[PDB]
Formats: sequence, structure tokens, C-alpha cells
Amino acid sequence: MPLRLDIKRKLTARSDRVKSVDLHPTEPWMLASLYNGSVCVWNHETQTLVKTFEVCDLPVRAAKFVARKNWVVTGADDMQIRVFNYNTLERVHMFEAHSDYIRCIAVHPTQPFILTSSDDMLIKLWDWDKKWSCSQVFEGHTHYVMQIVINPKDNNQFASASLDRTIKVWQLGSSSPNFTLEGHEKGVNCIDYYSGGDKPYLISGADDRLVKIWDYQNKTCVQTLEGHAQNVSCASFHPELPIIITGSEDGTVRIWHSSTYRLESTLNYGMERVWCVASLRGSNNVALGYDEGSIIVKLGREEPAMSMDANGKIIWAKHSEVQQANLKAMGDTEIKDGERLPLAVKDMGSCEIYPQTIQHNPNGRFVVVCGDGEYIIYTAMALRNKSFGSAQEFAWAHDSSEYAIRESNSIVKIFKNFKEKKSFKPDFGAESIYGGFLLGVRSVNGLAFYDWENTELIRRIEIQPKHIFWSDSGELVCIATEESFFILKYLSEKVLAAQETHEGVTEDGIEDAFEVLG
Amino acid sequence: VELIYKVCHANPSERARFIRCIYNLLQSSSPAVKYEAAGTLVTLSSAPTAIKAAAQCYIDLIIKESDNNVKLIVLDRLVELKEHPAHERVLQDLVMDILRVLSTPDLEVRKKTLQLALDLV
Amino acid sequence: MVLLAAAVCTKAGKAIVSRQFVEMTRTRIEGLLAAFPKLMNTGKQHTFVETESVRYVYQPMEKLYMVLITTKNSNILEDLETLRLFSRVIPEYCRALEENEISEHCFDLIFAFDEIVALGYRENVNLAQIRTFTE
Repeated sequence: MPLRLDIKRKLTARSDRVKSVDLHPTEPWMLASLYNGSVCVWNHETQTLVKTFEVCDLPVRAAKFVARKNWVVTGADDMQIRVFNYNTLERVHMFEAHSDYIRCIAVHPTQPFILTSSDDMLIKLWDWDKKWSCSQVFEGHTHYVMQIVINPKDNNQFASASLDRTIKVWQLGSSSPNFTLEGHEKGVNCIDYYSGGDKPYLISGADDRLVKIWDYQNKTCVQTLEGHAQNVSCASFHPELPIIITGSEDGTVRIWHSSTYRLESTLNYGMERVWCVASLRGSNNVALGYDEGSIIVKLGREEPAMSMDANGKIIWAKHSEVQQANLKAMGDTEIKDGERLPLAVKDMGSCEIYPQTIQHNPNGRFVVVCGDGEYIIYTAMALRNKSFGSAQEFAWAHDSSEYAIRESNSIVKIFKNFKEKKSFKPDFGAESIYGGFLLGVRSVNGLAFYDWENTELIRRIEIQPKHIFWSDSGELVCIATEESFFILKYLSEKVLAAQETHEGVTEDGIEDAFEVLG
Repeated sequence: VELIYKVCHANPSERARFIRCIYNLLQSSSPAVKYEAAGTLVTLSSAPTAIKAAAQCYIDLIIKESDNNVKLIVLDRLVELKEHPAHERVLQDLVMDILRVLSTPDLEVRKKTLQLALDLV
Repeated sequence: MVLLAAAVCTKAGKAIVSRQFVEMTRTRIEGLLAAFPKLMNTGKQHTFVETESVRYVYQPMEKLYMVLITTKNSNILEDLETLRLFSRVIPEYCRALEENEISEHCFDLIFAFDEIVALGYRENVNLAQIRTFTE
């Protein structure tokens, strides 16, 4: 089922089997805990490795940051959790967290607690402020406690997953698990919550190849996710996007839409055996631990799709008083420029496709919802189906009753009145499109401008753009470029002689028809 | 042999000389908005509140150059972050409110911040 | 010279091993290293700290300080970079810093110091380069 994604490899690092991957609670750093006996952290934005800590000489399964103390907790096959200062580089504390190696650690920023889960079938609580005294011991799990997560609706609650085919929800107060969920059938590798103030969910992953979704409120199993085609090592929920990201020991990661569980993507890397997953709680970074290293990956959807016409129908999709599937929104409010204005939505009629991009017409007569290689046109404020068309991309031009589309045949297309224009068809190839009157099409390390008159190459500007937008006179253009910005002059008369003559080269243009104004 | 006609040409070395050369070609009312000076400068007070407090000072200075009466001391440039349009969205004053403090951030930053509210406005 | 000495210190109150490129800082080397590196070079967990009018650059390793000292300077990046390269070379010789093992490989470290910084001007070194010398 369609979803705004864009998987990007933010940083990779090669090392012996990383059991845990973490994002720093408040920092842009991601910590991965390796089987090098070392845990290493790297800030995968500037691509700087901030620090490493040698916890043990035998594997460190878990590592997490207790950001407030400016300390990191690690649990290694020393059967200890050792604490270090990540800016004063020394070991803050050393303590025996368990009688066995520590698979996962969870940190409660609001309480002094870390509870750690270990394969001594017990999860123990340590309080950093007491100098890592044992606050509470939880006895409930009768098997290897693979992972621990804290519920974000009550931090006093956590769930622990154990290979005993349950995930047990426990409270701090109570050694014993205050209720048990039987979340899986072949042991539970992982537990995660689906984050938020109104989301009571659990996930279980198991070596029966499957990840299962559970609702902790209702206690039923919402659905079963195919997971992988081999034992699901870990599974987690993405917060923002409706998906579940799972990893398997087959070296494959799969992304599943959390609305029908149909395969969004399968990712392999040449690192293989993907042991863990974790997700950033502020959303759009997930990190996955593999045998041969760790990766931090960045998921797509960073920005919203919307457009403001002149009718006061400012249309978005998703959001409040609007559904994603259907289309709506209005914004007729003019309250003070210094704050964010209300939603001010008024209801808007039918849709039939998903909005990859959803946009009102710039002067208010059309609405366009674009999605899945198709555009559907709905009427400005009535929303009856006006028109239809093809569009992997749709952009309104300046004309906005002429628009540019990428129909993805290797020629950038113009559709006029939502009907295809074949008097427009670049003598460039295409790789991408910029709208406005002279359509910019990017191909062969060039930006070429084409005529909506006879589709000849007017000029080529040798710095490719981000965008072309053309003024509403179509003589002046504003080019968004990595250069920074251009304003160019299209001299109309010069173009008419040049285009007719076709003195403008197929892939290089005529450097006179356009001139660079500034 | 230092001073280039260029922007750069590459590499940390050229880059380090370059901020020296830039300060020459615009000395006028401090650097104002710190150049490539910013990178070393944080480490210069790694202990830990003092960096923010300092940073807050520069940010306040930078906003505007006011009258400069008794505790109205903001230098740097007169317009470069203005103050106070009525069409500016979501306004300059939001950052100005931080500087009004009870302790709203921590004490070192607090002492700097109270002076800094006084200083801009 | 711009770089007086390149020095490995123990904050036991003495310069464990140290290098005087040309005869100047003999006994002088030990007193500086012994007082200043004990206080973290008088640092606060800042790589540059200057005390008694001598620039000290450092990195703590255990009860030991790996120390670079200058009292003059040509560039920002450079002082750190020789110290840094030194810090790749020092665990090859001594398996981190530690006074007894530093002591035993006086020759190793000292030779690297001459090679790394020659007449106070920061040359470059590398663990393979170091090998030809101690061969």
C-alpha cells in the first residue's frame, strides 16, 4: 500500500556483531553496542565518531545513554553494567547488573532507573544516583531476557521480552509481572511499544519467522506480520510512519505498512544477519544491528504536501479534520502573524487515490491529488471529478492550467487542461523535471529549458537546478540551484527566431534565446 | 606566507588563515556574527554552563545595537536581526523572553540572561 | 623550535619519558610535567590549557598525561595533530599509558619523539614508519 518513504544510509560502521543499536535520548548520536567488548558511538550527522568505551574484552550486548548524567550504560559478558562519562572519558561506575550477560538496558530519564534484561532470566533495576545500587529485582521471566523497553505512557511500566513465548508487562513496584501477554509462539526476542500518549501497543518478534502486533489495551493480537522469510531476530514500530521495521538473520530488513501489512520494501546491505532494530522516538531514523557492523538509516517523509489557492481552501492531506485517503482543508483565519494560526478547516468532497502530493490550484479552480503514477483532479470547492491524468510527479506551473508532469518515459511532459501536450516533448532525454513556462528538464549534467511552443532547446544552463519556477509573464525565471539562485531573462523575440531556426543544439542549446540576468 | 586573493582554495590550513584574513576585511564593531572562530570557541569553556551563558551574550549583542545606556549595552550591528516588526512571524521576541529569567535555565546562564534582557530592551 | 618538548607524563609528579630535541629542557622537562599534568595540566577537560606561560596540550590516559608543550605557536590545527599522531604511536610501544610500561620503553617513545617532532617542527609519523627504526 503506498507510503512516503526514502531509505538513506546515514552512517555505517563495520565491527563484530552488534547486538544493540540505540539512538542517544536527546543527542544526534547513535550508539551501537558490539561484540568487540567495545561499544562505539558515532554522530551520524557530521559523520564524526564521538567516543568508544571498552566495557569488556568479551562482547557487550547492550548499550544506552543516560543523557542527564552525561553517562552511558553498557552491559557486557562481564555480567556487569559499567558506566562511563562520555565527555570526561573514564569509567563512572562498575557494578554487577546480573548473574549473566546483559542483552538490553532501558533508561528512564524521569526516574534514576535503568532496568536491564539479562539471560539469567531476570531483569534487575539499578539506580544511577545511589551509585548503581540495586533498587529492585524483577523475577518473573523463566527464560533468557532478550530485550527490555519502557512504556511511554507510564515509565514505571516496562515490558521485557524473553524466549519463554511471552512478553510480560511489569511494574517497578512489583518484582513480579503484574500481567503476562503470550505474544509469540517460538519465544519473544523483542518488545517495543508503539510510542505516544495514546498508543497502548506491544510488538513481539519471534524465531518462527514472524513479528506479531498486539494491542495491550484490548489484549488481542491485532495482526501477524510475515516479518521475514527466516527467523525474525527483532521487530520494532516506527512512531511517525505507519510501518513496522523488522530484521532477520537472513541479512534482510523489511518494512511493512501497518494498515494492511503489504511489503513496503526489502533491504539487504552485504552486512547480513540483522539482529536488532530500534527506532528514534522523535522519528525518521531507525538503526539496525548486523553481524558485520551496524548501520544507522534515515527514513523518508520529512516535509508535508500542501497548497494554498486564492479561495482560502488551503489543502493538505492527513492532519486534523481531514483524512489521508480523502481530501480536505481550509484556512480562512488571519489571526496575527507572530503565532501559528488555527487549522480553520472546512470539509471537502471525494477522492479516489492516495496523496503522494495533494495541492490546490494557485488561483482556485482545481484541486489535484497526485498519487501512484496517476493524478486525479477534483473541482476547487465542489470536489467532483474534473479530470484525470498520469503523473509520477505533478507540479503546477505558473499557468496552472498547463502543468508539468513526469510521465517517466524519459521525456518530461506537459499536460494542458489535464490532457497530454505532445507539442511538448524535450529533445533532451529526462532525468527530472522543474515546472514553470520554460520547462526545465535535467539530463546529461545539464538543465535544458523547453518551449511550450515547439519543444526546441532554448538554452541549457550548466548548473542543474533544484527548481525552476517562471514568473507569470514567462520572461523572468527563478532558478533554485546548488549555485544558490539565478534570475534569467527569456527574451521572447530571440527565442522565436532561435526556436524556429532550431539553432539551439539537442543537448547544449543556443546560448542566446535566454540570457543570465543575475 | 599568508593572505590569499581568493575565497580559499581548500584544506583546514588555508581555512584557518582565511578567518584571520576575513576579520581584516570587516573589523567594524567586533566580528558581530562569528566567522570560523565558532569551532575552537566552544571548547574554550568546556566546563559547561559557561559556553551557553557566553553564547547567549553574543546572540543578544547581535540582535541589535540599542541606545547603550545603563545596562542597555547591546553593541554589534544595528540591523542584522532587527527588533520588532508587527508582520514578522513568529517574531524576534520569543528569543528575547528566554533572557527574562527567574532561573529558567541554570544560574550561570541566569545571571547572564537577566543582564541580557535588560541590555536589548 | 616552536615546540619546546614532547613529553609523556605520569601525574606521580614526574616526567616519565620525554624528549629534548636539542639540549635546553633536561631537568626543566621533569618539573613542568610533574607539577602541571597533576592538575590535569590545570585543565577542566579541555585539550588546550596554558599555565606558567607555557601552552600544554594534553590527553589523559589513566594516571598519566600525554603532553605536548609549546610556548609559541604557528597554527591551531598542527599542535593537536602531532599529539594525535603521537597517540597512534604510543599504545603500539606501551599498550595505553602506564608508568612502568612507559618507563621500559623509554627508547621506543623517545625515538618516536625525535622522529615526530624534529627541532620543534612537527613532522609526521605512523606505526609502520616507526618499525624501520627499531628494527
